[PDB]
Amino acid sequence: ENMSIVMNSQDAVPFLLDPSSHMITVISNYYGNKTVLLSGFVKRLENAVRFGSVVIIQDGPIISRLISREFNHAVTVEIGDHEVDVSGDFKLFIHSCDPIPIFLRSRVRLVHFVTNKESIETRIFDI
Amino acid sequence: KLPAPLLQRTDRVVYEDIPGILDTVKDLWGSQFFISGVWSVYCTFLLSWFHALITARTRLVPHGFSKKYYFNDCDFQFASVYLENVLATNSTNNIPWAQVRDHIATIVYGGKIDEEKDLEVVAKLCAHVFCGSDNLQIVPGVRIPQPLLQQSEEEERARLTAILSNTIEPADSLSSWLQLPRESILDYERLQAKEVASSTEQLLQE
Amino acid sequence: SLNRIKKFWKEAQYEVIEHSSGLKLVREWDVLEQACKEQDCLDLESKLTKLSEIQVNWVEVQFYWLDLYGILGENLDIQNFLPLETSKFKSLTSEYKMITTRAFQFDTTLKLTIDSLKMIKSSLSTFLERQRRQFPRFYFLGNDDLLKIIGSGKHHDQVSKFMKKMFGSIESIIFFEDSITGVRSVEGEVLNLNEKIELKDSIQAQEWLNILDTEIKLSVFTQFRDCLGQLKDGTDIEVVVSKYIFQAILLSAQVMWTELVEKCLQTNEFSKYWKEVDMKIKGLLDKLNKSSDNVKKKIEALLVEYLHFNNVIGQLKNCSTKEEARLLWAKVQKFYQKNDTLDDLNSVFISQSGYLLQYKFEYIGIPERLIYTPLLLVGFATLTDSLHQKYGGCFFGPAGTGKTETVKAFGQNLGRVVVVFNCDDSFDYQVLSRLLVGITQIGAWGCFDEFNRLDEKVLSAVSANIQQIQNGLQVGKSHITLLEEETPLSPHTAVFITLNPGSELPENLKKSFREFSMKSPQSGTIAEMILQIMGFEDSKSLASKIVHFLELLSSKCSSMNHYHFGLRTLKGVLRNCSPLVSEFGEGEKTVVESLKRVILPSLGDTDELVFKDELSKIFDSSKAIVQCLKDAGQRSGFSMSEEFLKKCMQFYYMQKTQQALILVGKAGCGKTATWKTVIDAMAIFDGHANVVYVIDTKVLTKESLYGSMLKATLEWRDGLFTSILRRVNDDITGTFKNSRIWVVFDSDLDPEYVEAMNSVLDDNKILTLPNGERLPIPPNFRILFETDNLDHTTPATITRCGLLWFSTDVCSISSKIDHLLNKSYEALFELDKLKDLISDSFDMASLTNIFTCSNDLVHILGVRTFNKLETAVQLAVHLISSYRQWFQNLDDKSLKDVITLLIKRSLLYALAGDSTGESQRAFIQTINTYFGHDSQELSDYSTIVILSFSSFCSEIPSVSLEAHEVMRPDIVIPTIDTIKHEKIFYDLLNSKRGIILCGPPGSGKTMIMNNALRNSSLYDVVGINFSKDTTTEHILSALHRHTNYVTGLTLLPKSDIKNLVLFCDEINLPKLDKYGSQNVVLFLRQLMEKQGFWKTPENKWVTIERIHIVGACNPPTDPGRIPMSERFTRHAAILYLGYPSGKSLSQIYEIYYKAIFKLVPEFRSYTEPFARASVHLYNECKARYSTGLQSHYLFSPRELTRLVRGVYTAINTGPRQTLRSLIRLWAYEAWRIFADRLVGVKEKNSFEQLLYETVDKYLPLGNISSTSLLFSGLLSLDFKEVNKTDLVNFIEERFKTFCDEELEVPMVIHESMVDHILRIDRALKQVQGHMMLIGASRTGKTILTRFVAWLNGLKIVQPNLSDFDMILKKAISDCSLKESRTCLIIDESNILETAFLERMNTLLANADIPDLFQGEEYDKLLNNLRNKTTEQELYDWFVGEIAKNLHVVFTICDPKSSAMISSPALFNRCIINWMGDWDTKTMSQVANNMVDVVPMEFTTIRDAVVNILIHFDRNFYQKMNPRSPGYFIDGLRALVKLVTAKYQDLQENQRFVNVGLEKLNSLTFEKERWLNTTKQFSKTSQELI
Ligand SMILES: Nc1ncnc2c1ncn2[C@@H]1O[C@H](COP(=O)(O)OP(=O)(O)OP(=O)(O)O)[C@@H](O)[C@H]1O
Ligand SMILES: Nc1ncnc2c1ncn2[C@@H]1O[C@H](COP(=O)(O)OP(=O)(O)O)[C@@H](O)[C@H]1O
Ligand SMILES: Nc1ncnc2c1ncn2[C@@H]1O[C@H](COP(=O)(O)OP(=O)(O)O)[C@@H](O)[C@H]1O
Ligand SMILES: Nc1ncnc2c1ncn2[C@@H]1O[C@H](COP(=O)(O)OP(=O)(O)O)[C@@H](O)[C@H]1O
Repeated sequence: ENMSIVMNSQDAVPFLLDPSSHMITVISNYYGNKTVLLSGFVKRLENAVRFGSVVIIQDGPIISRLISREFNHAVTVEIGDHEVDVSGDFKLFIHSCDPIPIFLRSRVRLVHFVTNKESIETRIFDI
Repeated sequence: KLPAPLLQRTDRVVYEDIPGILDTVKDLWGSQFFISGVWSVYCTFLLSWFHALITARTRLVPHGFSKKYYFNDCDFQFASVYLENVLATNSTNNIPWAQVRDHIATIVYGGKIDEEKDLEVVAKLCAHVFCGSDNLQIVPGVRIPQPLLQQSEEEERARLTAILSNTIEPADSLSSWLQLPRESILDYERLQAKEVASSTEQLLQE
Repeated sequence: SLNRIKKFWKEAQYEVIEHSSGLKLVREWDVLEQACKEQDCLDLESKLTKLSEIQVNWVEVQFYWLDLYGILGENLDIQNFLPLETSKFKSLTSEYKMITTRAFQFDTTLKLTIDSLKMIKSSLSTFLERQRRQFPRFYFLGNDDLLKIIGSGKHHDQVSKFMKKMFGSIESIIFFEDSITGVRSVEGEVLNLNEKIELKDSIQAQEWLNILDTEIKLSVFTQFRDCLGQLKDGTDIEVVVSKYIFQAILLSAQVMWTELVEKCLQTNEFSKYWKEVDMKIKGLLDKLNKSSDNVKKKIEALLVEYLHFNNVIGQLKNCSTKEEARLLWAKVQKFYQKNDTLDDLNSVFISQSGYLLQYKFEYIGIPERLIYTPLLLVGFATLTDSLHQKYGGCFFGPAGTGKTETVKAFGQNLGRVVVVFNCDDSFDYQVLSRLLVGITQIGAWGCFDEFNRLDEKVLSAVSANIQQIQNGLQVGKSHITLLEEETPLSPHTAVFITLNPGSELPENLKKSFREFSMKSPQSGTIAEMILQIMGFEDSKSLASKIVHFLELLSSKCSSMNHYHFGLRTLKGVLRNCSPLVSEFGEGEKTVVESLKRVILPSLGDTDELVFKDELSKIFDSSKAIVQCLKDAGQRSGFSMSEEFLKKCMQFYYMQKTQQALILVGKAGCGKTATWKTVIDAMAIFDGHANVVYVIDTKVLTKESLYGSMLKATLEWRDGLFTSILRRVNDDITGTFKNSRIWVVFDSDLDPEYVEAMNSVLDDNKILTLPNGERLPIPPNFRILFETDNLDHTTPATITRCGLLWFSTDVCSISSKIDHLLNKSYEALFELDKLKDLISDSFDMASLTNIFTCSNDLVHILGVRTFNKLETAVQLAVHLISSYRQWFQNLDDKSLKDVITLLIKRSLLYALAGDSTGESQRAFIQTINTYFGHDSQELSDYSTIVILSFSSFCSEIPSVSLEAHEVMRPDIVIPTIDTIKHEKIFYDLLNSKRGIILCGPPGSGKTMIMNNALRNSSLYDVVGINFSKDTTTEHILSALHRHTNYVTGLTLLPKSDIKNLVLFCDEINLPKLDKYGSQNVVLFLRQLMEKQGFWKTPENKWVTIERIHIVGACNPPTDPGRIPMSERFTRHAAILYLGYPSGKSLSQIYEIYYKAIFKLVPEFRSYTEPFARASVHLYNECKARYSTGLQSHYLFSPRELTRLVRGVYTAINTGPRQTLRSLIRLWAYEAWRIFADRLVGVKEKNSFEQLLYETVDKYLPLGNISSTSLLFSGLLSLDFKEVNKTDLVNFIEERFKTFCDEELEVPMVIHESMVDHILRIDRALKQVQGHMMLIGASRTGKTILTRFVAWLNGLKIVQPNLSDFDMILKKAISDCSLKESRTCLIIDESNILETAFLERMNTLLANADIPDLFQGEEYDKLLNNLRNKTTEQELYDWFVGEIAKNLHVVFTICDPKSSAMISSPALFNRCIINWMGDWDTKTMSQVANNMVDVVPMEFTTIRDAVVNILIHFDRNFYQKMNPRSPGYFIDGLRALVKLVTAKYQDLQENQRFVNVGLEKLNSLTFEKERWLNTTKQFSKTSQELI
């Protein structure tokens, strides 16, 4: 259901709270050549926007227009300090490993990846 | 502190070697190889027994000592070299007991000790082991006779090994052999059980 | 990108800033790095890589060219030392010249240049390595010292000053007629070799220095052999003391003692040798009585040795048996000498506990011999035991218990120079590894002082290196492979470690070392032998008494941080005894006076009494300097006190010997006074002229203190400390050879500053500098530290410095009053009688009671009674000077009444300006009771005018000023309290005293300041608003715009008639540093106290003559405020600007209401009731609301000013109003300004009903509730209540226009967001309007702001510091040249630095910002505003247009800006809007008008699903901070989208099923399946919802 919520988010961006770094690996395995990682960087994000490449950023403020779909149609995206043309297939992902600002939290589709006593109870019942 | 990811993908094992006094002496003698005369071998024997006694007394944290110390083979090696140097140039056989006693107590086996009463009880153990009389009762049960003028290394080694092999380790050796009253170790195990029971009571509250 | 990169690459050049011709240099590296870092793309990448290669070549070539100029331009002997090396560096110079030429006039050629540079660097590194292979003692020093040594070969110098370094204990060399005959030790001992070292011109440094140390080994051996032979010939030691050098006599005497003691130990004989030793000791003491300095030091070292021999023999004669005799003899060090060994320098070995080691015959100088205690012998024994088996000794114990100097004493007694690595964080890997490799090469043993203080990686690296060295030592390997080199290893070397736990030795070093404990150094025998060698007839009893006294001092007294009573204090006392020995003789008197001179200055008060009582218990028991001190004090007016006299004599006797003295006491206790008067008396007495210097520490930086290498040019800069040190050390003018110099740091001690000051403080009198500048410290260079507390004083400095403690203030009140009066008299037929009258005015019988009944009151910014009398007497003298004109022609009763009134007012305003007004009243009746009713009694409103009694109510102007002035914030209304504040402020400013304004925010501190000084033609004001991070360049930039230098040496106002005054706001606001201090406030104290400071790039004393300092700050009790130390506030006074009374508010606002009724005079008779209404509502709000309920519950007249401003702008922008309509509009504005931050709607309705009661009490009327009020100007030409239906119709038309034009955002319309957009439109249409937005995320606040911005036609922008200022400049340029009313938005995510908050605070405390408009910006702005049309008029128009043409709205989530909300200047204008969380009605209506887009009703149910959603939301948040509505909104959006998709899919599926059924219409099964599907479809559809 974590991956279902991830794939069923076409409006709000999903969150990858994965200190185990498994979600990023399975996402990159599914995607392939359309995966680019970050952590200059504004220029490479604008280049990825213009090319039409899915971007994943680690360690989650100037991506407000892209995260809010504040696009200008004449379809151009005003990102950073210069407008970037939209290919239409651009997608963005957010990854973090620390189990967060309120504005980001109320906007990103947050999910939890934590095993606890409830998890071990579910595991022993399943086995 | 060990790194976190190495200790989780492994089988963590904890050991405890037997703390009996006799096995320490036998291990020291097996590690030993003797090569100079017979009195040096006899003094090395006495020193190995002293090291075994102090290693046994080390584990008694609040009663045998005042702080957990860590003796090893190197301290015994330096004491052995000191003994062979003293009985290698003082060939008159008029044994300088005060020299070896003070140098072992205050320098070799007192190097890592800061407290005063610890050094006093180390000096007491030195006086007990190295009293230098006509007879030695290292424990109230067994005697280590002094060598004579008509032996070489092999016969003295055989005789002292026979003195090892006759006596079995007694059950209450942790008080009679170390020259400690029974109530002291009784209070020590009382505090041990008190800590264990208090910990189990604290874990039982959840 | 490409065009800019190509343009800047073709524009690349060099800056002509280098010295002589050299290399053309370049600066601003980092900007170039930031700028620089298919076929066209790969060509650009290759060009970028080539450019980076050239860039690395550039930085390497200049970093190496600095040393190239250092070693080649100034000298050619370095490059001419060796033939092939000479050819290599001549080729180097040719390459350097040609690359300079081609740099003046390619990239691969310069890559070949860096290839040549790396191979010549390898060549010179190998050349240095080979030079150090010839002589590994050169490998001690760095490369530059090697180059200097090899350059000064034929020069034959500068090795005599590294002579301290490469051989340890030798100062300088001596050489006659180009031939060395010996060397001079660090002590200063002359030496003579076996033969003179003949020299030739073709000499290398390494060969003749190898000759030097080999022949000094042979020479010490020769003198030892000759001394041994002469002593074997029966010569008495007393005659041969002066013949041979210290090493020779030490070795020969100790070998002879060994031989004699073993001879007498072979029998049972000890008496004769002990008598001989006693006779030798007595004869040596007698020769010490009449010796010279070299003879004295040699004799005391030999007395240390012979006292040890005496102790050993006395111990041995107590040995009743022979076995304990061998026990005792075999434990001490035994010095044997071989006989048949043909090797000269291997003929002596040292026997210790059955082991032996080899002496190495190196000179040791004459250091202070470690006195021989038994624990020292045990440490020697265990170190011998460790060393005998190729191991290394490890020492551990408490701090300062005698480890490192014990290892150094081992090196001394074995005749080796030990290199000590004084462990600190500044150490790095390469130099310590180099010194370790040198220790391996030359075999010199090395200690490690406090090894545990290293960082983790460096400690691990040096542990690995030491482990390799030890492993090579045990196995006998002569070639250890470390530092990538197979270095030689002598078997005589060793490594030593000392540390202090409480960590221990690391396990890698622990497996190969041996530990030892030395916890208690035997102080009794040390003191006994020191007292014996000093010549005292009673050593044992005196030493025991000293030990008892030290332990009783350490036990009984309170353990202060700076206290120390261990061993170093004892040795310091014994060393300090000798100058007192020379006068008082030898006895108890000398040592008790030394104790009274050493430990007494460090004591406190109760500790002082305890020390005195113990001195009386244990021990039993020159006026020319006293007369000189009294004369100096009487000349300077400092009337002496018994405590003051004791302290001054104490400081003089302490500075008689010790160079470094630290004065400690609470601020304002007379430290500066006592050293000033002591040094003046010292200059009178001894005759030496005195020069003093005062420097503030924290305001200056370490770069401005010393200097550093420049970032780009690598040029050394001289700081202030380097400047003063170079001045006092050059002594070119000849002043500093007989003039006393005093560098005094008038600042608190800083650990990171005293870390650098330790290089000043250390005994070798040399300083560590980055540029390699060595500077000596002459004996007149006395350093003084005067501080206020010892919270951060390191214990390493509490003993090693000299400490003076000022526990109590050394001055009485009466003496301070007399001194202040005399100084005020001298600051100026009538002056004599005026001085007599002022002297008899201070009737101290009532003043004492005044002080006792005045110190009890609560002092805001609390200052004691010792620092307000300065302000009191100075104000009294200044007022008397002002009224001095008409006092010679009046009766005595009027004179005494006037002077009594003046001193009463002075005391009232100097002792009650730090408490409330009722405290001032109670103080005034207390004063009138104390002084009696005979004289004139000062009243609260009393004033003396031209010459009799008057009142403040006589001169008050009842001005009926205009109406529009209330928009201008600078206009002042007058009242009695305002005039009183202005009068006392004017008097304080004229009296040359500091002013500090305090009180609750809202009283108008800046406002009253600008009132008093805008009307003042005698002064000027520059105002600066402080920030969390404040720098000294703020104040300098502020003053430079209105002041000018002159000689600079003097800073003066630009005008010659107006004394300029610097104003500052929120002094408490700047934060402390990492060590609890603030620099700007100490800078202000430096300006306001000493009238001077130091320029940071020039180090010049900028004397101040016509500048006063004023300051307005919030009290430290409020949040965001940090208290100041009493040192700054002691120079100034306090004026508590409290809250004015409600009657004063009523008067002020009834003039305001007359002014606001000027526009519509039909209701001109109702000014008073509205003023009473506003006063009553504000007073009830204060008595009801408190800041405990919420952070932003601060109330002030700022609310009322905003109230009357809103009412005035409503009346200007509104039609004719009736009484009821005006009541309703005023209630609307009152609800807007007050009921927008309250707890809830219940508070709003409570305010509403209080408003009802007050209005019906004053204006005798239906519902005027919150939602019943709706005032706008969208549907009307002027502000009036418009209909909600047409309002929402108009905004709906604008909404659909915006969605068809620019952005069709998924927005909704409801009365709550109608209220929000109405409120924000009211704020945006008002001049200088701002808000906060207390709302959750995804609440549409920014969207509504953009909607209203489009509705108002506002231009839209989407917001580091430089880029922010550039955007501001572009925006204000567009505003000036186009009247662009552009809206600007800031979020909490938009702000990351506090500087933006600070500049908001500055521009909103003002209406503009002064320091961002200066220079070219100001000139261009004035030119452009003249194009649009005096500097003052143009700037006033600029302020007006930026007030009417700026709007910023801030969004916050958590109600780090809490102090910003609580900041009075931020709170002054912006109206705080609490958006809050959505209520149940709001969520229900937004859900109900989003559901209608998608038809869902096919099985009401909308209310049901919305109720379930909101109830689950509230249950989730209550069973899981404003509740975030983002979950609700994106849940409903996702539900709507899923419903649409699923309905379309189900419609398609049902159409397909119907088509299949029609086609089908064996068939029975299909019909049954179709019927079952049709029957279950409805249930499955309800289940699908
Ligand atoms: N003998 C004296 N009689 C009367 N007043 C004295 C006497 N000696 C000193 N004072 C007063 O003591 C004051 C001490 O000034 P100051 O505040 O500089 O002292 P401090 O202890 O050096 O403190 P700081 O350096 O922190 O300011 C002097 O201004 C002077 O008025
Ligand atoms: N013969 C001696 N025996 C014991 N202490 C001595 C002797 N001579 C001098 N001292 C003093 O003992 C102190 C020991 O300090 P030390 O251990 O060197 O400090 P640290 O551990 O910081 O290096 C020295 O300051 C020295 O003045
Ligand atoms: N007696 C008064 N006369 C005129 N204006 C006043 C009076 N009292 C208060 N005010 C108004 O209230 C405000 C007080 O703010 P103030 O205390 O100066 O804030 P800050 O201390 O942050 O500068 C001033 O702007 C002033 O206009
Ligand atoms: N009251 C509201 N009505 C309709 N949509 C809203 C509302 N509040 C937020 N939204 C939706 O949320 C999105 C982002 O809102 P946002 O600007 O982050 O809110 P805020 O201004 O409170 O930060 C917008 O695209 C808007 O469609």
